[PDB]
Amino acid sequence: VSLKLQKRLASSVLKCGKGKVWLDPNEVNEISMANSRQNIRKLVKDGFIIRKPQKIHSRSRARRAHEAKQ
Amino acid sequence: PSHKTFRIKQKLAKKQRQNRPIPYWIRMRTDNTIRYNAKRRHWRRTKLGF
Amino acid sequence: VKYSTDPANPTKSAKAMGRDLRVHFKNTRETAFALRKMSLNKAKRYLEDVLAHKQAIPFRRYCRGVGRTAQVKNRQPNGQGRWPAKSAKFVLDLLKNAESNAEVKGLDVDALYISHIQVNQAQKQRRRTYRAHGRINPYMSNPCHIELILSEKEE
Amino acid sequence: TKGTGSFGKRRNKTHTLCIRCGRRSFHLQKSTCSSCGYPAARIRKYNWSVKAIRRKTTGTGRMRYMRHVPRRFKSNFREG
Amino acid sequence: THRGLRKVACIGAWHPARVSYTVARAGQNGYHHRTEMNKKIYKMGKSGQESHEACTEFDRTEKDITPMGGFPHYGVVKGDYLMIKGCCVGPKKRVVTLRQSLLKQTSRLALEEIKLKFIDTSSKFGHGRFQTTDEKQKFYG
Amino acid sequence: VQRLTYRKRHSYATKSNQTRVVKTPGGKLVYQYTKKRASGPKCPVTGKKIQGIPHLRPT
RNA sequence: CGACUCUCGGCAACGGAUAUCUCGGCUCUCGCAUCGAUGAAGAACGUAGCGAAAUGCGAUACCUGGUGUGAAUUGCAGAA
RNA sequence: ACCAAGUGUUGGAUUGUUCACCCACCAAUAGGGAACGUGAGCUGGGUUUAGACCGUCGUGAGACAGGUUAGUUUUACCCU
RNA sequence: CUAUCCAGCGAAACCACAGCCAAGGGAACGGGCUUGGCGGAAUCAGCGGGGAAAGAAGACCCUGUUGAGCUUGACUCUAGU
RNA sequence: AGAACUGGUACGGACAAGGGGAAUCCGACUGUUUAAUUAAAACAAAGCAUUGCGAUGGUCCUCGCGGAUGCUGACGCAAU
RNA sequence: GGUGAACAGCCUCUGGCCAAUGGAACAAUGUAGGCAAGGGAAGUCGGCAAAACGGAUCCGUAACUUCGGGAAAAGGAUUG
RNA sequence: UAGGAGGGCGCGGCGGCCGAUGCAAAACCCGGGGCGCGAGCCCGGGCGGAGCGGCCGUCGGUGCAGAUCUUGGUGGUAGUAGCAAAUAUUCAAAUGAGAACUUUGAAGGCCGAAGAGGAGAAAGGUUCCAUGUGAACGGCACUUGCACAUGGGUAAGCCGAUCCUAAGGGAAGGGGUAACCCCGGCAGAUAGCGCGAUCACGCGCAUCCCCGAAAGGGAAUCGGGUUAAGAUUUCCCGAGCC
RNA sequence: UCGUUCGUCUGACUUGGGUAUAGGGGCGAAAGACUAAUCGAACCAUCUAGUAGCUGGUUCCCUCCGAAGUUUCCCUCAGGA
RNA sequence: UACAGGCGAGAGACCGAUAGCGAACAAGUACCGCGAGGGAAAGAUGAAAAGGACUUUGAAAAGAGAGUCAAAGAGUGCUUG
Ligand SMILES: [Mg+2]
Ligand SMILES: [Mg+2]
Ligand SMILES: [Mg+2]
Ligand SMILES: [Mg+2]
Ligand SMILES: [Mg+2]
Ligand SMILES: [Mg+2]
Ligand SMILES: [Mg+2]
Ligand SMILES: [Mg+2]
Ligand SMILES: [Mg+2]
Ligand SMILES: [Mg+2]
Ligand SMILES: [Mg+2]
Ligand SMILES: [Mg+2]
Ligand SMILES: [Mg+2]
Ligand SMILES: [Mg+2]
Ligand SMILES: [Mg+2]
Ligand SMILES: [Mg+2]
Ligand SMILES: [Mg+2]
Ligand SMILES: [Mg+2]
Ligand SMILES: [Mg+2]
Ligand SMILES: [Mg+2]
Ligand SMILES: [Mg+2]
Ligand SMILES: [Mg+2]
Ligand SMILES: [Mg+2]
Ligand SMILES: [Mg+2]
Ligand SMILES: [Mg+2]
Ligand SMILES: [Mg+2]
Ligand SMILES: [Mg+2]
Ligand SMILES: [Mg+2]
Ligand SMILES: [Mg+2]
Ligand SMILES: [Mg+2]
Ligand SMILES: [Mg+2]
Ligand SMILES: [Mg+2]
Ligand SMILES: [Mg+2]
Ligand SMILES: [Mg+2]
Ligand SMILES: [Mg+2]
Ligand SMILES: [Mg+2]
Ligand SMILES: [Mg+2]
Ligand SMILES: [Mg+2]
Ligand SMILES: [Mg+2]
Ligand SMILES: [Mg+2]
Ligand SMILES: [Mg+2]
Ligand SMILES: [Mg+2]
Ligand SMILES: [Mg+2]
Ligand SMILES: [Mg+2]
Ligand SMILES: [Mg+2]
Ligand SMILES: [Mg+2]
Ligand SMILES: [Mg+2]
Ligand SMILES: [Mg+2]
Ligand SMILES: [Mg+2]
Ligand SMILES: [Mg+2]
Ligand SMILES: [Mg+2]
Ligand SMILES: [Mg+2]
Ligand SMILES: [Mg+2]
Ligand SMILES: [Mg+2]
Ligand SMILES: [Mg+2]
Ligand SMILES: [Mg+2]
Ligand SMILES: [Mg+2]
Ligand SMILES: [Mg+2]
Ligand SMILES: [Mg+2]
Ligand SMILES: [Mg+2]
Ligand SMILES: [Mg+2]
Ligand SMILES: [Mg+2]
Ligand SMILES: [Mg+2]
Ligand SMILES: [Mg+2]
Repeated sequence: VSLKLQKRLASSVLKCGKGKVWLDPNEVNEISMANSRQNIRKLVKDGFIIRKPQKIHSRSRARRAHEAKQ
Repeated sequence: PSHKTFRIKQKLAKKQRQNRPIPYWIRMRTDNTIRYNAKRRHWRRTKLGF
Repeated sequence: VKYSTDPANPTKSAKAMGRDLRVHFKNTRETAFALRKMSLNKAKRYLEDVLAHKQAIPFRRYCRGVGRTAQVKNRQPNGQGRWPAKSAKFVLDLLKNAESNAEVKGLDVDALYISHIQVNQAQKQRRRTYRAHGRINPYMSNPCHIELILSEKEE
Repeated sequence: TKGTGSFGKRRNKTHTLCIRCGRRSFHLQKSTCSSCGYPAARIRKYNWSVKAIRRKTTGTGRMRYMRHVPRRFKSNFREG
Repeated sequence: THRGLRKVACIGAWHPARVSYTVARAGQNGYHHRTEMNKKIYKMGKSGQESHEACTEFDRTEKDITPMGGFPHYGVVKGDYLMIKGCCVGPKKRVVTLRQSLLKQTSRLALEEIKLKFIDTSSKFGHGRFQTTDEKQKFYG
Repeated sequence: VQRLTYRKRHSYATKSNQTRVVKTPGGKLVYQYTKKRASGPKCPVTGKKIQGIPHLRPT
């Protein structure tokens, strides 16, 4: 079942990207059943739609490089 | 344009209505020859030229 | 509504039709020419086995360019055949519909067989393809009418 | 180049809708309609195209007032 | 050259207005039948006696004709065998027909007696460096 | 780093379209549209500035 | 025997010629003289319970009013 | 000179050149035909459009079997 | 990566009929004619000898009591001065 | 900037990133050009020279009235 | 963000995508990319195409000259 | 052969004559039977379902194999050429009649910020959003879609147009013109008169009109929320400004 | 049009919008280039069914008769008397 | 006396859907061009929709039976074909 309308309206609610929206695949039924920004937000507080954590870009190697340049 | 003059808005309003399938009850009407709307217009094919 | 050939016995034969089927006429013809005069059950086995890409439909009339296979040596020695899946899947539907017709009439669906199978051309459908130097050419399909009659075999 | 590369730059409108004739023939830079001759006092019409004349002669429109003139001639312009 | 390099440019003169049979064309190569004559016999290995092994009268490392790790694509030779100077038609494992000559062998090159000094045994699979796995084992420990 | 967009439809970067980046109580950067730089008034005789008059856009 | 090709007939297709039509055209003839600043011709936009075109009409909008005829409209519903 | 066409008849300098003429090898560096074999096989050096320059000619536009430079080389899937 | 095979989709140029050769004669270079050689179903993928292959009512040349651009000491005129 | 040590003398280790020289012809250079076969030695250029013109004037447009150079005037406009 | 002179190339973060019909096989001829022993332009009209040089620091830098250049001449060394 | 003439065959009308036809006309099909040297004709059978033929006179848009003829259809070529740039997809599960192409998750990758990101100008004009889908279309496929169908959506004193001028354009009087049309400084009681006063009048009138920029000049707005689709500053909340 | 390799890159530079010049006219750092895939004279309609000594085609049967490439003249030689 | 326009009439040895006006039909329409302008195709069920109820196979379009009709093999681009 299509959840394009819930990847959108979830990026718009969480204020993040479609690639960071995460819809818990075990209960796609209720996600589909909620067809509004209000009903997306109750799902956000209910824990079925979360922001995936931002992918890590560590500058530990940049710090150690500059520390080996001083 | 998002900045369209009112003339163009008024005259694009009409070409909205000008684009609909014929009412179904036209076809059953007696001594009729209308088989479909032979004046439909699609936005990617026929440009209104204005 | 009447078929090109009348059944050997009308009351004890089922019949099925389809018009303007969107499948290749040549491929379906080559299918039918392999399915003529087969038993119904063996025809279902064979044709589903064709769609399963395990036995091949010989190509004889419309054959020029068709590559060779070993899967069709038993019946066309030079082994020129293909596995037209869309054609086969469309013909299966009519074989099943005529099996159903024969069931409703009350015949021995175990003893039915392909008494008459005919594919024939239909009204082509038009599409356009765009070539070099601003030229267009037609890009048209060859839909076919498929017409078949199962009869009960007799001693 | 000429051709495909150069047909991409059709972006600005030389002609827009005339108000006298509703054709897309109003040359803006020149401020004259290229079919009805607007804003000339008289309508641009030429005898080198009777085909162009018949497309806009009398009788191709409503004739909101002249359609009733024959009926008013009959009975000779009577009002009670 | 437009349209490819590796080909024959002219496949014949205008007349005859045909492709001559002797023009070079593209087609099957190899797996042809060939007789290749006048191959000399150096040694017969008859299984079961001192003449079988790859020990000459000079070298005495007690080794068999098969190289280290067996003949590539063929395996280990246990049965009788011949050893012919020069190459042999076909790949490994191919059946070959040995036929007596049709000519009358009278030239010197036919009449030399062949006496070997050393039969290379280092594995033909890669750069073989030892003659016997036994010597390789003693070299590594 | 949260790229920006114009808040108007004046898509070209002319003189009248001076933009100032601000960070809002929402934690989000935006543009503000500023006034252009004004000369202020000058004395015709010497060409020097007139003191005591702020350099403002005339209106 | 069989496949392929050529071919004949029967039947089936594709295609819309012919045959019979025709609220249309063309041609000839006759009668009359009637656009517009009291805003014409043309154009645009609107307008129906269910309408997009064409036909009609103009915020009184597929019509208002008088007269004439005299029981309908009509594809559906409805008030009548 | 005879029987003799089985076999072979080369690498290079300069020229677009066939031809030519040198260097060297060679047993030998013979001649030829095949739509002056061979451009849906190549190349495009020459020639042979349009640009341009010099010279002679013509009053001029222009010409040159005079010289120089730049100048698109399309298609096979049919039959054999 | 294609080309090859497979599923699906699926055109066009072109086409008098068609397609094996030699010699002869012939509109002087034939797939058809004459005399010979031969000639055994049906397909697969290449190739570029041929079909004086396709593309184009030859631009080279000539004919035309056809033009056109340009020139001038051509013929007849003309704005302007 | 300098040094000691170290490595299978490898070190702008990938990426990025001039081949050099001796000359001749042509055009001084920079620039522009036949969109879809010619980017050049062609065109332009500054430099040089020449010619007309002092306003009732020179070159030029315009069917006519009138107009461009000229918001100008010889260290300028105009034509080569 | 890193390297780097650098809005070069190469790689990653936010944001966006895996959309260009897929399955099997690895034959010839292709299109694009490479590598080659000895020689090093003999090829060809022609060094066409490719290879080679390429950053930086230090040194050195010819003829000719309009004395401004030539010049990043050429020729060497170093680089982790 | 080029050519000429005679006699006939055939198509469609008109004036006449003789007829046929729902017990089957016209047309068309046939391995049916014949007549004529031949153009052509007569009969038989089938489909067909309403008209038609013969003879005399006479009339004509009257006979096709070509014209690289015109319109329409159909072939062989041919299931052939082909579908190949932009690195790349893989696995479970869900939906579904049907999944390499839909959706969720997971993994591998690419764009690499002068982007394959976020927004605009011109241009398009409803493509935006939701729900549904028989066909057609998306050069394979599809439950899917920028497709088809029914609905919905664009909120401004502050963002722009509107206002002012630029290059320039149109013009009132006049000059030209056969007339459309062409000239704007040519100076004309000039288009406009203005301002203080109306409890009215006085003074001034100078290079004298309109149009022309969503990139020039420019009265004023910021923050936070909110929708399936509007808004950053258009709606709501607060606080301001002209 | 695509790929690599190239030219220039503070300038006689690259470019959007507004605006001016329209066909024997415009505009041209000059190639007869450009003026809407058209330029050694755009495109649209009309005069127009332009003219042609030239190419191509020119529609049913039978019967009968049945030739010429020669004279003369012509801006006449592919033609006509 | 004139009269391819308009309004209203009448007739025809005319055309019979590739014919006749370009247009028998939502024809100067759809569509093309920036613009001047260019510009088609498209008629026939049956007497009457009586336009195919229903059963069954199919996911569905449809098929097979059935039914309406004088005939549906006249079954919504449907007279013959
Ligand atoms: Mg194109
Ligand atoms: Mg431009
Ligand atoms: Mg313009
Ligand atoms: Mg080449
Ligand atoms: Mg080995
Ligand atoms: Mg700036
Ligand atoms: Mg050839
Ligand atoms: Mg050349
Ligand atoms: Mg030349
Ligand atoms: Mg001279
Ligand atoms: Mg010459
Ligand atoms: Mg010459
Ligand atoms: Mg296939
Ligand atoms: Mg021959
Ligand atoms: Mg021939
Ligand atoms: Mg013979
Ligand atoms: Mg192939
Ligand atoms: Mg073949
Ligand atoms: Mg080939
Ligand atoms: Mg050939
Ligand atoms: Mg010719
Ligand atoms: Mg003559
Ligand atoms: Mg002339
Ligand atoms: Mg003279
Ligand atoms: Mg130069
Ligand atoms: Mg060029
Ligand atoms: Mg070039
Ligand atoms: Mg003057
Ligand atoms: Mg650094
Ligand atoms: Mg970078
Ligand atoms: Mg090498
Ligand atoms: Mg060389
Ligand atoms: Mg050489
Ligand atoms: Mg050589
Ligand atoms: Mg040479
Ligand atoms: Mg090179
Ligand atoms: Mg030097
Ligand atoms: Mg005729
Ligand atoms: Mg005919
Ligand atoms: Mg014909
Ligand atoms: Mg003929
Ligand atoms: Mg293929
Ligand atoms: Mg390709
Ligand atoms: Mg930037
Ligand atoms: Mg973007
Ligand atoms: Mg959408
Ligand atoms: Mg598709
Ligand atoms: Mg204004
Ligand atoms: Mg503005
Ligand atoms: Mg502004
Ligand atoms: Mg508020
Ligand atoms: Mg390129
Ligand atoms: Mg510009
Ligand atoms: Mg410009
Ligand atoms: Mg052009
Ligand atoms: Mg004529
Ligand atoms: Mg003509
Ligand atoms: Mg002749
Ligand atoms: Mg004569
Ligand atoms: Mg007639
Ligand atoms: Mg017609
Ligand atoms: Mg009927
Ligand atoms: Mg009837
Ligand atoms: Mg029919």
